[PDB]
Amino acid sequence: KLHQCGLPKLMALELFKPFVMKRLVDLNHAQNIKSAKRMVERQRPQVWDVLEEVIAEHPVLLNRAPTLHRLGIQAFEPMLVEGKAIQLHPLVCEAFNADFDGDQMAVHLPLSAEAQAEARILMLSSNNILSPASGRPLAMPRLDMVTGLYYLTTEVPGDTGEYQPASGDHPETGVYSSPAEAIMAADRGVLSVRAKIKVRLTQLRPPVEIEAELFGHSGWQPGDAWMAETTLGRVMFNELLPLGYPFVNKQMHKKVQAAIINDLAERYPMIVVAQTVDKLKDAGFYWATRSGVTVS
Amino acid sequence: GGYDTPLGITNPPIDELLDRVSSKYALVIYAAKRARQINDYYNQLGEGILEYVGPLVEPGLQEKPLSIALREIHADLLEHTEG
Amino acid sequence: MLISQRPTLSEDVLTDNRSQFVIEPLEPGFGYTLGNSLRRTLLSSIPGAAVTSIRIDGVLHEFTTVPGVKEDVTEIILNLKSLVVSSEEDEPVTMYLRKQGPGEVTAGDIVPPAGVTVHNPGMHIATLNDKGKLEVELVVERGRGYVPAVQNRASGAEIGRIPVDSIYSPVLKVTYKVDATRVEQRTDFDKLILDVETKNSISPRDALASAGKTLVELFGLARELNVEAEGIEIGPS
Amino acid sequence: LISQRPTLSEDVLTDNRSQFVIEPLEPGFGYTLGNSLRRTLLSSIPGAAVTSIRIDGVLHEFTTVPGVKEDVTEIILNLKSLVVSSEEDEPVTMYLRKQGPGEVTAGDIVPPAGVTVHNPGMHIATLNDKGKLEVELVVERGRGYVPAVQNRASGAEIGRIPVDSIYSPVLKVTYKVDATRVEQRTDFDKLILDVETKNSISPRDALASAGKTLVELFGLA
Amino acid sequence: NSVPGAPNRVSFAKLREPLEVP
Amino acid sequence: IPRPVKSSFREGLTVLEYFINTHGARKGLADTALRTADSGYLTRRLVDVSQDVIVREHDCQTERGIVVELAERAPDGTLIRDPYIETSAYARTLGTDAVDEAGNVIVERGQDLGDPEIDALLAAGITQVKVRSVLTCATSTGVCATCYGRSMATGKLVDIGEAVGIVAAQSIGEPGTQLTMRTDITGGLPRVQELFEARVPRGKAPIADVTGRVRLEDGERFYKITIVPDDGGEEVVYDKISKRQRLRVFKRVLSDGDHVEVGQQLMEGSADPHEVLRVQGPREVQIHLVREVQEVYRAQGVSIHDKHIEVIVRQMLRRVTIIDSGSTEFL
Amino acid sequence: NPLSGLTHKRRLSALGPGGLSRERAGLEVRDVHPSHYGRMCPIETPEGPNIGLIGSLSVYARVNPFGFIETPYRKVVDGVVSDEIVYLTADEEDRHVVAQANSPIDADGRFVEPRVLVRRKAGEVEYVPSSEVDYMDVSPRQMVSVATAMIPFLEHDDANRALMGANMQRQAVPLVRSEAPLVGTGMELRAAIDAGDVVVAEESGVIEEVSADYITVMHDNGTRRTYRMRKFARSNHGTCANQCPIVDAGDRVEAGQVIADGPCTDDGEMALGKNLLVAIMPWEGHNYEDAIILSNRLVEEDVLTSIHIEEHEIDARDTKLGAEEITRDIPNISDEVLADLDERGIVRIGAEVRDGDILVGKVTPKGETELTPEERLLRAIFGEKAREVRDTSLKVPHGESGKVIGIRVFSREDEDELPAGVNELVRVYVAQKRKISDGDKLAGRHGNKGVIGKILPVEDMPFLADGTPVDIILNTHGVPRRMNIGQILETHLGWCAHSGWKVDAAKGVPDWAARLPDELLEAQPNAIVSTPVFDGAQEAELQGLLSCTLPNRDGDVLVDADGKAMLFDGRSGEPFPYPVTVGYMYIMKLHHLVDDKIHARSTGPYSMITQQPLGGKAQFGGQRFGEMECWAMQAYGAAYTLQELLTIKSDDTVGRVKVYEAIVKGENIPEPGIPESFKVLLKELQSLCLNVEVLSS
Amino acid sequence: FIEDSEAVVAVDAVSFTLLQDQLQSVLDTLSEREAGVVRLRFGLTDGQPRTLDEIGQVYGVTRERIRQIESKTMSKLRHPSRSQVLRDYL
Amino acid sequence: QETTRVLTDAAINCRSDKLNGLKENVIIGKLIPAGTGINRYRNIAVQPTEEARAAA
Ligand SMILES: [Mg+2]
Ligand SMILES: [Zn+2]
Repeated sequence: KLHQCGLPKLMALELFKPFVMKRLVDLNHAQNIKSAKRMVERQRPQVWDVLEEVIAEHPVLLNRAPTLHRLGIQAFEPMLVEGKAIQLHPLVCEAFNADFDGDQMAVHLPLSAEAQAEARILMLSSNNILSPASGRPLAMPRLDMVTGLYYLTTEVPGDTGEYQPASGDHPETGVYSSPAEAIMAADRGVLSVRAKIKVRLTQLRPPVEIEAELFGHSGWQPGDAWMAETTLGRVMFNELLPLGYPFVNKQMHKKVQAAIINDLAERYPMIVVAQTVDKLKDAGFYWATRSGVTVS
Repeated sequence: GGYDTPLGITNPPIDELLDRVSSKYALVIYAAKRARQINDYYNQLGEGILEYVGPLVEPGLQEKPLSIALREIHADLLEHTEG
Repeated sequence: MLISQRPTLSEDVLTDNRSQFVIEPLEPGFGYTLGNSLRRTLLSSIPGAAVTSIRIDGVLHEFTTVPGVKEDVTEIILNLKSLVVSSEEDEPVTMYLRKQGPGEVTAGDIVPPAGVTVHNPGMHIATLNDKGKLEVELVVERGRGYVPAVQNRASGAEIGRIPVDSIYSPVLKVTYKVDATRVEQRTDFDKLILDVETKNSISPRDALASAGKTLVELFGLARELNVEAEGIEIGPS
Repeated sequence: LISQRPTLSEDVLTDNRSQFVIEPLEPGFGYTLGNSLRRTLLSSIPGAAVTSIRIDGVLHEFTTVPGVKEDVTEIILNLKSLVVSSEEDEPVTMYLRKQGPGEVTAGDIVPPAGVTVHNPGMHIATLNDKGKLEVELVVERGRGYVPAVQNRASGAEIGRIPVDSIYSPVLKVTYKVDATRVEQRTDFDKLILDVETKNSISPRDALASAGKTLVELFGLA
Repeated sequence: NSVPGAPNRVSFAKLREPLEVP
Repeated sequence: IPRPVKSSFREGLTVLEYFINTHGARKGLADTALRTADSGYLTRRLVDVSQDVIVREHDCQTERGIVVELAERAPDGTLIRDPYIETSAYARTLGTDAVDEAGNVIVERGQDLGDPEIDALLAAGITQVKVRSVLTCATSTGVCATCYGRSMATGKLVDIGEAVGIVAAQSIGEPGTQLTMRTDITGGLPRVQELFEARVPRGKAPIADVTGRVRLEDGERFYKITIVPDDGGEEVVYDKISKRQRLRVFKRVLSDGDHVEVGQQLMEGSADPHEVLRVQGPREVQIHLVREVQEVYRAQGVSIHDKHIEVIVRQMLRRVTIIDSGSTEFL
Repeated sequence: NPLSGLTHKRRLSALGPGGLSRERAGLEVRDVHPSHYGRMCPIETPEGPNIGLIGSLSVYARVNPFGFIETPYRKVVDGVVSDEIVYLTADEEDRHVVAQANSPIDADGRFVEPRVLVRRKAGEVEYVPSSEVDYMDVSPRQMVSVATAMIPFLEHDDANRALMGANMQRQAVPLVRSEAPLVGTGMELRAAIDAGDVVVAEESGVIEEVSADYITVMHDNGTRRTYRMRKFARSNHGTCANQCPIVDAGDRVEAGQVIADGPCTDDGEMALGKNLLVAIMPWEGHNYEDAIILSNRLVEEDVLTSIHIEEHEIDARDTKLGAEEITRDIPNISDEVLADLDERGIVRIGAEVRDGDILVGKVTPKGETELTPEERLLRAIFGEKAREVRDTSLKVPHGESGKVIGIRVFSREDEDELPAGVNELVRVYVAQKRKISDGDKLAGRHGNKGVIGKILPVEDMPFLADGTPVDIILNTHGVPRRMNIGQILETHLGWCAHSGWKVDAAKGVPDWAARLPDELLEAQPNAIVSTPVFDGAQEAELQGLLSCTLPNRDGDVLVDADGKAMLFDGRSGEPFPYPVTVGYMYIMKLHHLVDDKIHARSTGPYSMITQQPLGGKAQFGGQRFGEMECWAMQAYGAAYTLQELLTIKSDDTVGRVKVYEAIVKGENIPEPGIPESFKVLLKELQSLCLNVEVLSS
Repeated sequence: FIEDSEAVVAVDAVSFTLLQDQLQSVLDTLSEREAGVVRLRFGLTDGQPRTLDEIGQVYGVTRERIRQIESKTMSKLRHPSRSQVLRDYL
Repeated sequence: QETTRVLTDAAINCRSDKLNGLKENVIIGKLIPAGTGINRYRNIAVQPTEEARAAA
């Protein structure tokens, strides 16, 4: 998640070494401190189990060099991962200006109560989403994720399973009672993800014009039902955004996503922004794999 | 208030914390001084009851004192006065 | 050999019918091996009944709207499409819904024959105005998974009968993911998380149970191939 | 409703590799099942492979044996392509004592009772007139890739040369479907898996162990 | 080429380089 | 190079063409390294200058403030949005109110002035709002909060402890590196550096001193321009203006007898901030500096809000010079 | 790797005594003046702050006695190109006029078209009539260095990424298997037989005894000679230097033949990496922004695996108090840890040492020092005496495990000429077989570097219709914006060279191969091919070859004419809805391994004059929390953390021990104090006679 | 780049404090005569190591009795119960 | 920069710095007057509210 980060075990056993020492003295695995130091230094089987306990909910500032601007230092909750390479969340690469051609980062460790409060409150990644300069988001899904979301929300005329109102011989064969039925018809090879269809939504807020048309003033969505001619991809995309946010129904160019996240950060609390950005990241990667963007 | 449940270093949500105090700097010092009170409560508990009254809310199995501090700040168990 | 860690299914109940199962710790990387198979089994292996086709009086080729009512044809169709119904008689049985006078027709108006049943009679389906009489015939059979709108094999044997899609499966939406629980003492096992959402025909617990049964079948045939075979046998504990 | 429950049919193409057809599977289920049996076969078929060698002359892996043309590490790599099937589930030591001029074919390994060397003519090394090679391989049962056990963690003298083991009889597996899925909706999937084992075991036995493992893990649910 | 035990590596050279590499 | 390269990298280049490409790319790499090195120096200086701009008071309670262009008028007549509003109008707090056609108030004093209220303003049909700024905050040591407006990182109002000077310096000197040059006006990072250093421009160009028509003359191999006063008595004569320059074009080229402004630029180019200060006061030089730096940063398409540059410029225009000692202590 | 050897030679460096420093370097000295063509490679230069100051000689360049870089050209006379190679310096290059080697010579020395590409004095390029040309280039790829001439399809790559490819082709590590590149140039053989890391048969003969250490060649006329290998010899950067023979006991060799491969070689052709199957889809975000994923096959079958031999060294220097004795016994060292040490003090060849083991046991005299009352009590109660002679044994550095290949002991008694004061200097060569790991840096030959994001298991890897899993998965978004589609062509040709093609010339050779040499009309699987640099495979040739591959074992053309294939998702199961590019790309393992980079410190050594933590991985040291990071955390407003990192983690001398004690005892971290860089300053200012004082009021 | 091989090892100082505490507790397990003889014999009260004659003088007995109490106490502390606790510090 | 000149002139004039910038207070190691260092935030008092304290 945006707040978490990786931390190689062979590097969290030699940063927190005092904490793990105290903890596995308190649990009666060592007679005293010296035994704990030797045991930890020899990576004895039960040091790791204590290490998870001393790590949980304890920030670790992850700095990059050059620290060009204010977001060069950010505080992440460590998550013990194997290997020997710090696993960094991909949505802070824009702030750190960190490609993965072999960049290195420095993990620091706040100690005092004030310092860990500072990290947990001020410098935690989820809170510092927006940039200091112009207020545009820097956790915006970039590069690969944007291609995924584009391919997810783009619309292909003449695709498999469109809505055509042709009649006389057979009905429209475009309506779908629910996005659940639409997903089932997509798993079967009937519906393409990018065909124009008419779904009947009950958990998504229609755009302003349709809300003022069908409900006028106070259409509350969790119960109300309304039809829409959209693609399945856009329904699946707007399921990522929160409930209060209206339906979008566009083609997710990078600027459109910038505007969406800017609005969603200007009007909603920060935790909602962080969770929505994480969901967009997940969907973007999953549908970037399927987009078939190759070079030959 | 609709959002997915916070997990880990983001519980309680900071936006619900900020409504209790003026600015986030006050929130930081507020949480930190309470956390020092709580840590002292644990340590001073060895001796007689001092001016350190610790977790007003029930803590977890093994929970860091600062998380206890912030969780009480959210639940409105503490008050503060600025300089 | 010994699994070395016995997986354990535990569910979080969210709504009356919406469940979140967790199956930890699956050895690496069996999470996906069984997650995707379980997803497909849930969606396409539980028998159930649904509406195959309907026919309606007063409409022959004006498939836009029905006279005497308010709602148009396709709205009636995709209201009927989301109709939970259980059956035992394998042959397509017919059901009749019919009412005169203005008012709101629900799911309880329909009169079922022996064996078939409706699990949400308090469902809105349509509205009638000005002494209209609606009379629609449903063709309900039982099936598996999801079938498209089956094109009418006959041309005009039933001129009024128009086909519809049929969502048979009692489960509606199943999604899943994996995690990386306990990398160090355990060497990075996995944890499968499901999210199953069914209609009010069966509980998600029974859905998962039936999926487990059907999935046991085939791999059990594979085992019968050579009963004397050695694999990762979970140690009863 | 489909009244034919899925059935399996063996179809041998060679002794080592073989195709298995499962039909009639529910529509949109073949790919997943082919993948299940593949991810099982290719990962968790119990097998047996050498674990540690103890060449008489040398003391560490990074060196040479007087007479052999292949430095010790090349002998390690050549041996790691051996395919031995063991019946006992405890370490069993096999020996090899080639002498003088000639190639040390793995067919010269004298196997202990309960194991057998399947690929005879493997070229472990070549020996000149001064050639003398006396290796003592250790076989052991298991699954997957186990990194070379540390000579410190395990009780071992300096002579022991730890060797990575790869306990998996399977070599290559593919799946494909021939779903008809006609307009009449009488749709079905016809899975055609193709297993290829490394002659340690047969594809049938591999698929059967696959069935056992997956049946257990799905009976859990 | 021009080295006794040369891996027989087929070249796509449309041209023909006169001077050897020094 | 006038050859030029005529092959795509799919078709595969020939030898000489690749040689020329190497010219270009190697020079580019060396230049990028040096440019990063220089961006470092600019950031250090800006941080040094604006280390003491920290938000002290909630509200200075001043009434002065800049004006914002805010969707200039169309010739046919509409409200065409000014493209660079997000850098120049958002995240600001009004000092005055929005009233139009003797109508009602639209946005009251001291509002964050986000997107919906800007849309309301453009719907009601006004073009200029007098908004606060860190240039005219009346607090003694550093800015107040409401002058700084919305903190661009939070989305809420700035706190009372922020070191907005350091944030401004970092946000200005961060997006250097990726700041190229062009094909004798300096037009890149050195231009920004000479602006902040308040140098006399490399391509110094004349600026008017008083309105009136122009006395234009093409002298021997270069020009001769003078301003006809309307009450400025002595005529200001600009003699040594070279033939290599060009006259300023605006709206048409500068023609003889055309009416110039008080500080109209004579030659298309750039002007020295010292002179425009001495002529048109502090306000004008603040606007000139902000516009001139943001012209460079818009040219590269980097979004920087103006309040950072305003923090730095406010740090520039602090002191005053003593021309008369009075009788007290001042040399 | 051998290439890095042959390229550290042939290096031109302008930054020498008698030249210019990296600060007095006029920016006009780093540009490729048009006289560099054929005298210095414009591509290969270090990409650090040295671009243009360090380059490398061309392939054909030759240095004049006077020291001017001559260059060979072909003399064209009367419109007749001859074979009389003539060498020219830059001045005569300016005087005369130079043609191109890829020109239509009509098999008689005669040009064909009168309008010919040519170079004039000032670097100008002009279409001269074909009568005034008096010199023509000896061949293409004359402008280019040695290392850059080994990049196939170079002419398609941009100069930036080709520069990177050349600078990383010298950083590969010698693997344990060393597979020759499936697609290469002509410079893989001539760059090994001349790099010196391949034994060469001096004079013709027949081999008699081929053993892993010695080859005995029987030079025809009576004489015999024993070439000796260097099995597992440490290089100057810790890498292996094995030399195994390739001949058999009955083979006849000729003079100038490759007789034994080196570290990076296979049959005599420079081979720095392995031919890995590659697909170019973006997969699940693990190959995001240059990251690379791998099969677990690469780790398991030991495809990518480098041996690193490290050297440790301890000297038994004399001291005033006494003599330091390398002896088994050590004051507190128990027999458990002592187990490895044999008797002299050195480990035994083969003991698996780990961070903290006693490689060499040396004990240093200390003399009588006071024992704290508490320590005396414990020593007496537990019955342990003092043995004042203190312990300073060598211990394997942190994270430097492995076997002990060999121990070399130098001693004064053996008359070994150790520096004065050293009675004994022992060097222990530990060594480890490092395998590929998350964070290791892999790169192709085209500048397309990247770390290993994740080593996936073999079953969750996109496999073909045949069931063959792909081995790495690069990203797509890195290809078009970096202008290095060489890797794509190399990919396609790679597949063609693996499956083998058969030019469908039944109806006569298609125009697609009308200009292709003979015995390319058909090829065998795993058949080696080469494209010279600037006369390589015309794109049309690749298209046709890619559409003319023979099926693997069944009737199955896996890769269609477009060059793409239908991959099945190994994880989910469903086929990918769009065909994907697959092929065989030759990729290397760079020497930027994680184990050399990961570092951590809680409390370690301290500097001397100032009391800051020390610096560098050789010591523990910390990371410089420099000025810009101080600005960053001033901008956040984090004051307490800044106070921490600048007082009680670096300098507050009395504060560090209090912090450690309070952490262990579980108490609030103490309030920090004045550092030790605002007191040295105070005493200096009270030492330059400037009374600097602090008065609160 | 010169490690000062005389600096406070951080862990060594805290370890010495812990040793002081643990030893004090263990000695407090000894009887009053026993605790006194040990502390005085090894100077745990002032840093001055008192010898047998001084200890016998301040307790008003003969030095042979002091040495016997000394040997008895040492043997008692050698018992693993109060010994293994302090082994690690050595 | 120009350390010699700055120090000598400051000495000549008996200059008195007040340690109030965010650069002078990063040298002598005390708490910087910005963010959580200013006395409006560094001297806040945290106490359990009387109601919860009574419930405790
Ligand atoms: Mg980088
Ligand atoms: Zn103000």
